[PDB]
Amino acid sequence: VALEKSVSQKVAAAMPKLAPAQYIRYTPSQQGVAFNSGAKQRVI
Amino acid sequence: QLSKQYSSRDLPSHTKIKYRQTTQDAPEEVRNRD
Amino acid sequence: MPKVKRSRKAPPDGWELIEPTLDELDQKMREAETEPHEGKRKVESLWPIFRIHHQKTRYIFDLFYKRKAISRELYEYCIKEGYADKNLIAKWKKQGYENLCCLRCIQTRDTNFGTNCICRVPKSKLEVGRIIECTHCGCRGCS
Amino acid sequence: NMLNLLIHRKNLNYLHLDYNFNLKPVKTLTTKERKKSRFGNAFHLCREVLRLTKLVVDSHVQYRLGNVDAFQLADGLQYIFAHVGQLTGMYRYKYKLMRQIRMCKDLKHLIYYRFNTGPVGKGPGCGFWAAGWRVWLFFMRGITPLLERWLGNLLARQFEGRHSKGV
Amino acid sequence: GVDYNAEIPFEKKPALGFYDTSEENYQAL
Amino acid sequence: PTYETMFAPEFGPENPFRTQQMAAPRNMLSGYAEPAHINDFMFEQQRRTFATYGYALDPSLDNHQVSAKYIGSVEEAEKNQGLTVFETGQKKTEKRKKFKENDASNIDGFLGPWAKYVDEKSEEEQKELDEITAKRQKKGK
Amino acid sequence: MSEEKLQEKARKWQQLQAKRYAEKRKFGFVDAQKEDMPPEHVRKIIRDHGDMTNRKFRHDKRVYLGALKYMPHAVLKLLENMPMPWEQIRDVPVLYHITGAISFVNEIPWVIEPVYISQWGSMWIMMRREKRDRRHFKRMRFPPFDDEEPPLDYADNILDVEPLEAIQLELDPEEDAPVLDWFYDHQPLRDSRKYVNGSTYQRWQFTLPMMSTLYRLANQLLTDLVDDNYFYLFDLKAFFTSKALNMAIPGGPK
Amino acid sequence: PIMLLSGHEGEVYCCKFHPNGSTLASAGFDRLILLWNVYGDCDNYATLKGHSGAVMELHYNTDGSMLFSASTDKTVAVWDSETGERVKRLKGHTSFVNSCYPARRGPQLVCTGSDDGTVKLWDIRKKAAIQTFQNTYQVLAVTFNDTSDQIISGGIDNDIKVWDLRQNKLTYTMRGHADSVTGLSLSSEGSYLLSNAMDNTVRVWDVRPFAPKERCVKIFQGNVHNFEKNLLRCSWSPDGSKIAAGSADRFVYVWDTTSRRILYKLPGHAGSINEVAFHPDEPIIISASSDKRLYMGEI
Amino acid sequence: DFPILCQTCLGENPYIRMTKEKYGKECKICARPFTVFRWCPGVRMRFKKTEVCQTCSKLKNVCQTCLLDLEYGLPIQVRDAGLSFKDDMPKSDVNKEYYTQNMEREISNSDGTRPVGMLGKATSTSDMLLKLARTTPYYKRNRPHICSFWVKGECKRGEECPYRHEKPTDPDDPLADQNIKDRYYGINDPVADKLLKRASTMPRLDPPEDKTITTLYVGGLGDTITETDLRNHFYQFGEIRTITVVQRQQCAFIQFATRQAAEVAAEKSFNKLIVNGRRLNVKWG
Ligand SMILES: O=P(O)(O)O[C@H]1[C@H](OP(=O)(O)O)[C@@H](OP(=O)(O)O)[C@H](OP(=O)(O)O)[C@@H](OP(=O)(O)O)[C@H]1OP(=O)(O)O
Ligand SMILES: [Zn+2]
Ligand SMILES: [Zn+2]
Ligand SMILES: [Zn+2]
Ligand SMILES: [Zn+2]
Ligand SMILES: [Zn+2]
Ligand SMILES: [Zn+2]
Repeated sequence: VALEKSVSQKVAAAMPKLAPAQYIRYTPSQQGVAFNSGAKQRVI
Repeated sequence: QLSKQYSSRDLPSHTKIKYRQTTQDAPEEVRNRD
Repeated sequence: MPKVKRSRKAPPDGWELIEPTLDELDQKMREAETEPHEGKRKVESLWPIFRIHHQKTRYIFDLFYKRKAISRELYEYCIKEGYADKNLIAKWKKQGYENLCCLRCIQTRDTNFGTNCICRVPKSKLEVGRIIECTHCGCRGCS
Repeated sequence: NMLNLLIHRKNLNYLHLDYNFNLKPVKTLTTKERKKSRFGNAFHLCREVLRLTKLVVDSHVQYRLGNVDAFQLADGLQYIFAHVGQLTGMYRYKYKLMRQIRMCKDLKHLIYYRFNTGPVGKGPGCGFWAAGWRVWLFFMRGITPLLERWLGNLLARQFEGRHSKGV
Repeated sequence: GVDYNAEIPFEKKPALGFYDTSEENYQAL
Repeated sequence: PTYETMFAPEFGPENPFRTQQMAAPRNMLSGYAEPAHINDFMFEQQRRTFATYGYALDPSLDNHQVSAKYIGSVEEAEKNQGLTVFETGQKKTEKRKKFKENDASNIDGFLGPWAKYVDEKSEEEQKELDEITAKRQKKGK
Repeated sequence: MSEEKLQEKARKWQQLQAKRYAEKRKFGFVDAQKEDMPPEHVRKIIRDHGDMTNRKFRHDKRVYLGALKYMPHAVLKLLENMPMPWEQIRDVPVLYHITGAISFVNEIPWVIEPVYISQWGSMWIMMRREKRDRRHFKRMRFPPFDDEEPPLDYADNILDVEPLEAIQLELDPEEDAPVLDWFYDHQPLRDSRKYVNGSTYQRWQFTLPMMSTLYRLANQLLTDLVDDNYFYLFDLKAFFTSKALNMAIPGGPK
Repeated sequence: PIMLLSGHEGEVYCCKFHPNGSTLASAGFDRLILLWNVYGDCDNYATLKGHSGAVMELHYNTDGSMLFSASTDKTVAVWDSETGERVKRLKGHTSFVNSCYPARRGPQLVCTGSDDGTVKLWDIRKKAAIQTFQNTYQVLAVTFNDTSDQIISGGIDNDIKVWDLRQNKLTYTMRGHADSVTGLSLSSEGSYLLSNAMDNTVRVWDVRPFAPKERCVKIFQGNVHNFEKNLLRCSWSPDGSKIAAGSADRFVYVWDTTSRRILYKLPGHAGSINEVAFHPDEPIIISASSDKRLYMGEI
Repeated sequence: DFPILCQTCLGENPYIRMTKEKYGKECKICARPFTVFRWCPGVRMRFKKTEVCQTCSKLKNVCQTCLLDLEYGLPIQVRDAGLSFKDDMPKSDVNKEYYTQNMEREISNSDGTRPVGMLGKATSTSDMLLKLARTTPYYKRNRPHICSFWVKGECKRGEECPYRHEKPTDPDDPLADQNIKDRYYGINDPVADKLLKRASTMPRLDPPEDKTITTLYVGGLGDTITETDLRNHFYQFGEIRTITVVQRQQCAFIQFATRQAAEVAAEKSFNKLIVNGRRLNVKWG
């Protein structure tokens, strides 16, 4: 299975469409309560 | 960093794999044979 | 001289009275194609076209649907001769869309994120009075 | 525009492409210039296919301008497709094309014979292209993928670089 | 051109092993 | 895997060894990041709400391990009661007019949604900038 | 909690639910179609960029160049949609990159077989008559324009001007009436739920009168052999045999 | 093992376990109802098709032959669990049906609530509403007592209401939520009713002929609601010893019905959790969330 | 996937829409193509986009767009003046290419979250830079560029103009020139030098008015505090000699075995120490 995935990427060249909207939740490392509006996280 | 260059040779050919058949001499026969 | 009408039939009975304004709008369109591209930026180079097109189609749309001064014969003649726009008029019959600019502004795909351009968004929501010009169209607040 | 951009992209300022797609040189070339300026078959094939279409389209354009006539235009179109080998030069770069050329010559014999049967003489005016037109389309159906692959590589070398390795 | 006389072409700082190389520096010519 | 086992606090001393930043859980240097599957529509509601008025309910998971709190400037939030952009505002104010002719019968005349806000058609500054420009020019010399 | 606050809460909830579960946002929504644009848009883009030598344009120069790869594709679609000699003006659908780099003709020339044949049979007749009758049939000169002559803006010359009569033919009002009203239109019976499938323009179905009229129109291009006996050893089977045995049948292929 | 299920293209809002513990039912925003094998390889068989709105709530009847489905298209469907054929459409409410319950034991009954502010009693054999209780605020969650005499409704008024089928009066009001109630559920004994609410409070209320008169029997904590404003549902364990309620913080919370200690806080979900269900025989939890995946936790 | 960012770039909104291109741009340092991220930071903001590839950030530990350290928000020249210059990295051409390659494998083999060798060093800090580190987000940095039609007096977009209408910066100021490569390597960085000049004036470490004096003249005591606060703060240092206390002017004198310890207590203390939630200020004599 792993090899096949790899092969398909290589083969992408020979055969010249992506539609995902994907959300992520982020914790910063700066924090401090004045860095964001005041959220331990953000969403992107 | 994979180039968009191509070549004639590279293109698909013989995408199917000819498996041996039973009368051609499949491994099944071989294992059993003396 | 004219659009060099395709149909070769004679236009319908109602033509003579809507002739002039179509003549003048199309003259305006030709002027708009000609005028050139100095400090005009670029995305602003296409605007007058969309605007005039909206004008023409709004005209025939008004005459047929509102004032009722045209027979379907003449209406569809002005559609199939390409004076007016089919799709756009098909929007303006909808509930919400009645002032629409373009069929670009409501195409979802054409944005980065698949959303209709701020072109659409009602003024009440922006709530700043901030000033807006649709980079496609040249709208400011369709709705 | 494409072909001029290619030419400029490589700084070949001593070449000149005219509007019927004849690539000429401005001046007598220096040895070094001659090396650098050669185009391969990909570019020339493209150029000649474009030339063919320019012949066609121009013919229609003169009809629309009222310089020609319907019947004359039809005859011109038949001429064009039957005479590609002597108007273009496509073959130079691909010799296989001769296969289409021969077809067109034969069909012109065939049709011209039947057409000019009675009172009608050996004169110039026979329109009846449909046949010749077919032939070039079949050609194009196949050659398209070839040119996509070859021009693809040409562009890729131009932008990515000749992959320098002795590979 | 400056891959030589400006900036040490490619640098491998020696790996550091059980002893103190912090202090060491060397004299000019 | 029970609550007792999974969530038992890590034992005893904390080593100052790590910088405020070093002490934080991480996946990718700058912080910890992971998938989420939030209903797109709600995202739009929160994003516009914040963008327009400054107050949007915060997304967090472990802020207190339970959450009671808005995350906006909040002047609007108390006053506006979390008005959603999609939901109609309780009150309306301060419309600004743009001249329009919509018949299209007229030529040149016609403005559609192309209507140029009637209202909107420093000298003091007009000088500082100029000076700066001059200086820049001189520097090019 | 107060009545006022409850009412308020309810209101907001209503609007939230209405939007979150709105039909358009419905799971597998697929929204709209790429509605086509005013033709002047593409006209002006190319006219602006006519030589991408303008200092302003810059970035198109890279983009335009890139397209070259699909130019032959474009050519094939152009050529296969030529207008035929009985049409004055054929309009075609076009996809042009928003940049003006490339225009493709997005269309396949489908025709109703017996109609098509008939029409070129008509042209056979006409062309033959024209050649007979003109004293001197002057033929065009190739290239029709000079190299140093730049390509024409359609809009500046062509657009304004008349189309000048096509070849046509004088069909009898009486005998050829079935066929006669739509014979020389572009895609004859596209708008008719009686004769063709529809705007996909597949599957035609006519009456026998139509068929007989078309047949008669087509006669000059048509074989008069009703049996299969003519082609005895001139068929494909014979040719195959002939090939394999390295023989030729007197007037067949070697 | 844990077992991870996937297939729903959109958010999963509800999931249930068949009364006999042989299969699962799940549905959400996609509009498909999927059936799953609880054992074997956890295979998926029939897909129920026919809902045009999203599926807001599933239930099985006590026999496990009938599956009820409240949709946002204002229709409550009755499904045959065996074949997957649709039985009836309860067309009636003027707005979205937020939730539905089927009376156990007694002759077939169904209760619904919707955004029109009403609660309706349905006899599946009549194709018409039997009784209507106009509230005034949109209704989110509704359940019957074991005697099939009373209707328990949770809305956005922070007040759980109890309705008498014979008198047709507001019999009971429960105060103790500070915000909207999103999910209600009776104990298997009839003894206790479980509620979730925006205020992040899980509250158990006891309903009895003879009542203390301030039935805030117990309060639990941990469960967080947020800007998604998803409906949140809670469930009783088969024996009434454990309480599970989903949250928006990616954790499944399970509490001890007595001591109120958090037994489990479980991760694995990426987004908000919409419903948690207990297998009727064995300590197995099905957790459904907006991340479109289900887990089969075993305790 | 996902960039590495300052909290100051990313935005002051918690909700953010951020787009991604597979190989968008070359990085202006190691000069390779890399995934690029755009997003809008805020209402009047500029659409920032990552300027350098993720690797050479992990290498010098910095935001992708700003190139300011993650923890300190300081230009690299600064935090190197603050600890360790000897990190280095070849500037020169094909070396740069080579060293980047290898270090890219080394990073590939790390736990992933760690700026390579620097982090072994990066923990020990606070000398100065903490005190010169910036505290709050600085949004003036994302404002749109200065409209360059208007700065010639002409701009014909009127109020619509998204650019900014105001006086630019006089090209005289050495703080103008600011190359990117330059800011990255820590060469002659005007900003960094300015911050260095600011570092020096910090009244702090020279001390030593008199020999052997361990006397500490402590101002801003306050009458909430006890001595025991003092001792249980100061036993870390060593053997106290004694402590003199005055609560009438709220000044506390202190004395240690060695002057070294007194210098220390200054250092550790000065404009840093606070106990009893009240600032404890220190001076010599
Ligand atoms: O009679 P026309 O209408 O003028 O046709 C002529 C002619 O045909 P015939 O001589 O058979 O009447 C040529 O025949 P040859 O002079 O070569 O015997 C033929 O030449 P090909 O045999 O090569 O077809 C020539 O074409 P071309 O002038 O290119 O040779 C073609 O007229 P077109 O040039 O009008 O085809
Ligand atoms: Zn518009
Ligand atoms: Zn718009
Ligand atoms: Zn608009
Ligand atoms: Zn780099
Ligand atoms: Zn940055
Ligand atoms: Zn400006």
